[PDB]
Amino acid sequence: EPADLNDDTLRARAVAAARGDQRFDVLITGGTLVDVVTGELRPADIGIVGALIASVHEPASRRDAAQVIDAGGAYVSPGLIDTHMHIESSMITPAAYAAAVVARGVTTIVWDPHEFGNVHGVDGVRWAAKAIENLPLRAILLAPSCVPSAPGLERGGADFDAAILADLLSWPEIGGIAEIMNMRGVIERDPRMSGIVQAGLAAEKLVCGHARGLKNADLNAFMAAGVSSDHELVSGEDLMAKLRAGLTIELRGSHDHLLPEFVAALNTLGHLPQTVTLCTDDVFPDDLLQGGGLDDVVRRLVRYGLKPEWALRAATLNAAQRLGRSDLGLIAAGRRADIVVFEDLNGFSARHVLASGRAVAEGGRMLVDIPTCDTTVLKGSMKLPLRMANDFLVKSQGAKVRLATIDRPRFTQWGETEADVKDGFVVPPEGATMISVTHRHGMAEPTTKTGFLTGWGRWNGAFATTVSHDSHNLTVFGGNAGDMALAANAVIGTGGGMAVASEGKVTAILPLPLSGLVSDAPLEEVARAFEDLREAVGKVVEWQPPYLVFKACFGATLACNIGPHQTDMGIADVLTGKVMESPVIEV
Amino acid sequence: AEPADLNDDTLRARAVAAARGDQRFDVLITGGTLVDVVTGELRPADIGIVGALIASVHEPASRRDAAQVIDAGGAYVSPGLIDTHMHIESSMITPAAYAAAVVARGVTTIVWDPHEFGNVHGVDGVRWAAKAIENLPLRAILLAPSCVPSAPGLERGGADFDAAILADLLSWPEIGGIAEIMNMRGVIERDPRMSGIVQAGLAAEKLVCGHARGLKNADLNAFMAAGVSSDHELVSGEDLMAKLRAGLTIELRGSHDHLLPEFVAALNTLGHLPQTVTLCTDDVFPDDLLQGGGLDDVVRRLVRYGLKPEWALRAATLNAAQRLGRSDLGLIAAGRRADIVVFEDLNGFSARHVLASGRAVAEGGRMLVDIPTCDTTVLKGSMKLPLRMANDFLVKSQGAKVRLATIDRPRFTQWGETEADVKDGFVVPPEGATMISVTHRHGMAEPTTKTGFLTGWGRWNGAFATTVSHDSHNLTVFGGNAGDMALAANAVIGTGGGMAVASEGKVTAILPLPLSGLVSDAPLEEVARAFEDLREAVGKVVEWQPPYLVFKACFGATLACNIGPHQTDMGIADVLTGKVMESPVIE
Ligand SMILES: [Mn+2]
Ligand SMILES: [Mn+2]
Ligand SMILES: [Mn+2]
Ligand SMILES: [Mn+2]
Ligand SMILES: [Mn+2]
Ligand SMILES: [Mn+2]
Repeated sequence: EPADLNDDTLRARAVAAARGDQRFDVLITGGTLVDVVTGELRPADIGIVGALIASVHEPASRRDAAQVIDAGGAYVSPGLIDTHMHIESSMITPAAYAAAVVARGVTTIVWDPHEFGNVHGVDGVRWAAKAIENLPLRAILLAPSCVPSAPGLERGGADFDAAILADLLSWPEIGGIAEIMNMRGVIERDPRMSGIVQAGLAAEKLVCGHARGLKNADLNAFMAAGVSSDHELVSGEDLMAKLRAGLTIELRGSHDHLLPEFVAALNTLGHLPQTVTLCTDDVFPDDLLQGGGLDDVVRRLVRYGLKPEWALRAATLNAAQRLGRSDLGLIAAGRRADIVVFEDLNGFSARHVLASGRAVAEGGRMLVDIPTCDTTVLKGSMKLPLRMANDFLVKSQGAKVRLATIDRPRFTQWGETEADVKDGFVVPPEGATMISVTHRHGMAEPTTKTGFLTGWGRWNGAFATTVSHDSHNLTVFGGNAGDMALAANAVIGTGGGMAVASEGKVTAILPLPLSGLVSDAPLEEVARAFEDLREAVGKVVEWQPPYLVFKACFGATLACNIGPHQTDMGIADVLTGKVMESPVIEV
Repeated sequence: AEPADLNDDTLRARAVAAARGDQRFDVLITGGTLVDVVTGELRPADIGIVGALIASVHEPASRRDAAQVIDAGGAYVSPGLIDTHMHIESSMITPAAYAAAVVARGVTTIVWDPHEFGNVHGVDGVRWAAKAIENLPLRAILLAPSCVPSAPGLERGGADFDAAILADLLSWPEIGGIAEIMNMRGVIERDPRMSGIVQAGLAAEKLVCGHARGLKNADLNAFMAAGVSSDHELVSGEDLMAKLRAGLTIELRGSHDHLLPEFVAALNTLGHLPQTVTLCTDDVFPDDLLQGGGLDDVVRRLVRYGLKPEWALRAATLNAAQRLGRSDLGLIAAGRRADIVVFEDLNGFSARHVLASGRAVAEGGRMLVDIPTCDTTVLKGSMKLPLRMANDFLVKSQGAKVRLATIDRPRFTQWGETEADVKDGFVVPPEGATMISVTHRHGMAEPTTKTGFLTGWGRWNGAFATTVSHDSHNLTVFGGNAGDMALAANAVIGTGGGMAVASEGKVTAILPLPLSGLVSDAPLEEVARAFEDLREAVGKVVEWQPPYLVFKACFGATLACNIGPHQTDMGIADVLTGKVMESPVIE
């Protein structure tokens, strides 16, 4: 690709059909074309020969095709393109991800496999490549750039230097470097991050960014280095600033409450900037099943008042432009027939989906087989023995200690509190929730490291997860050691996943036997298990939106973020490079 | 070597350090209102530049930090202009002199199809083009001439390009794709030669640029199914709308002043600037270049006719950079190339400053740097034929009376027939008829002057000889008498090529074009001034009737690929039948 489009026999045939001398393979008839260049909705029929669109012409003027697809009463769009996403967050395999989003009209994704990368390293990125190769969904890979996210502060399953990055950039499956979240290293010209960027520039592929909270001087410096896109948009003003700065915007639907501000900001401008694309970022399996993938970013934007023509152009032509793929994103003679027929421009229900000229879905149902990929290398990734309640408690000598605390959910700061000591162990003080992290990849000693969170409500029980961005070590939150050991051991035994315990019983398990990140069960089952897990965790603790929510359970160990975080090494501070081994300050 | 030149480690470290505030900029542009071509806003900003890079776009007056400060106070800051389809040869001057004119007006990149030198000298001509642009402050991306000669077997130029030659040209790093394919029919009909040429463009993965004059509907679909992806030949506002709907890159040209109203209306009515619209000059005479002059004048005229400055500049910068796959161009943003023009306002587009790759190249309409010239040797000596005589211009026949074929009407050529007396040994030019005599002048054939009889060209009390005659450029002479035709013809032969007027036994004006017969090595001032006088002298010989019976018609009468009869160096050509009439005498 796109040399498959350029075959002489296929071109002669596409041209002869366009001419009216040969029939199409496929005619899409009676539809209204979403013309993503002019923004018009206009009747046209579509003539397709093999993987090419051969003609865009007057309704009902041709009737000669091997196959006719009825778009009467409906709308014809280029298939949708997601510019930034992670299959792993949906908790299923790439084949199951494909069956879900292709039936919804998604024909191209840009997949940063950094979760698999942190677990299995380069073999992770290889599995991802293998797994996409014969899907009806095109998947362009990005090379994970920050593994682990904070070198020297945490240990995942892998470590990627400038050389590993250059080697991944050499792969034809890899379309650039995946979101660079070590912003300081780029801006301050740290050797490792700078070597990675330089590799990205030397390969002449995309260098994708994570620019959360970057403003003014810092952003100019992030872009001067070569970082050229961002999805970490925190507000309508942030969007405008980032547009003005000249970044390609990867507009995500994963923070839904921000979509109305994005819409108001763009409507105030009066035109959709050609640098705006859409992406899903990280979609949970229940939201994937019920809402959708990239199609739901289109649907939600429109729901919030963005013209369906702007939503679609962002999801098609602008994204193809970003990707340098002038075969994609546009229903035009000479382009690839990745096409979706939508019942209307509010529900975006896909009546038909073609990928490279072949009908692959109808009415929400796959019409073709999706090849699976052997998952063996992903199994057996929990490499630690079962935990003891005492794994969760902190040893100390005296009878009263000063304790460092990790203060506030999400916007973390150093705290301090007091605690009694009994039986050689510290006594979980009032207002504190334990966070315990254990290296589970076998690259380090499996020693449970426990910290004391503050501002996380009162936990009556525990939650264990093997999804824990980005090191994905075994991570347990709890109100008492006993329930933390039940939850931990349940996910160890299933080979990874999530579990809730309360009052000496395990109340919910979601098995994620692949890498501790995903499951091979069908989406419907993973979705339902996830809702039940959310139900069960809800009985353990009262959420206080926003910030003190369930999702915060997967981000507490993300060591590259500002402020203290508990990791599998201790409490980490990226600003100093200091890992605190024990939380006991004194006594 | 671009854009790897931007990617050097020590340059990027310095750009990053400067953006951060730890090191100074090499250049600051201060006080200006930035034209943000992404957002469509005119918004105050200052610009910081390191080496070839824009290192920073920041709050006005926040940095004073620079090796040189360039003042934009009271003015507008824009990306340098990009011209997506043009021919230096039309302006009758060298690429160095063209560079001097347009650089000083803020045009920093041109896309040049050198098919005039190509038809005259073949590959050596394309080769001389690449050499001459090498170290100009003007970037020029070359396109490979696609149609040489324009209509094989109907005319003879100085060269013949098949698919193998195209494939060779396409491997040059200087070549950005295939130049305007004007043999539309050979593409639509899958002619073997045209098809191999296109297939060679698809195989190189470079641009395939079109000429799609009068193509509609099925024929337009076929031309694009072949892979042709841009056009500049827009015949109306509705043709503009239909080519935009069809998904072509538009090369919106100013070479046809009278359509601009239609184009502006169709775009204003649409209500946004589609991102596929770019601007081009196509063919600019030296007087228009000098008074006008280049891609700046296309912005300037569109604005004056009612296009928003913001759209005109977007088309001139970002949209072209996207078409060209050059994400270092077309936008003032940190991490892109510092090609920048500062405009006094958005009505005059007067260029206060111009920078190229971070270097101030022009100020106040004057060049600040040396423009290197190129050895013109290969272009000399291109008139390969003996002097003409009266008799070269008369048609030898046998009877007393004769049925004569005529070429009726200028521009919209159509077959005619008239009666003519034969005085002595030659046809006597019938009343209302003007001679067109064309002689092969490249030495690929005998220099036999081939004579036809035009109708609808006024009455000629004299002759005009030209060695510029699209696209084969043979010696082309128009006139009412043979002695005046001889003299005009021999004048331009004697100078090595050019244009001359003769009337009543006297040459009234001569413009030498000793370089290929197409251009001169004299300053633009002189060429422009000679060209005006030449126009004045020809006005004395025949009375024009706009449009159509105009002086420019004299340079398009032999273009054989156009529908309708045309005198060529071989006889009367007709691309509809594939036939050459060697004598105008039917009977
Ligand atoms: Mn991110
Ligand atoms: Mn992400
Ligand atoms: Mn992650
Ligand atoms: Mn043309
Ligand atoms: Mn042209
Ligand atoms: Mn020409």
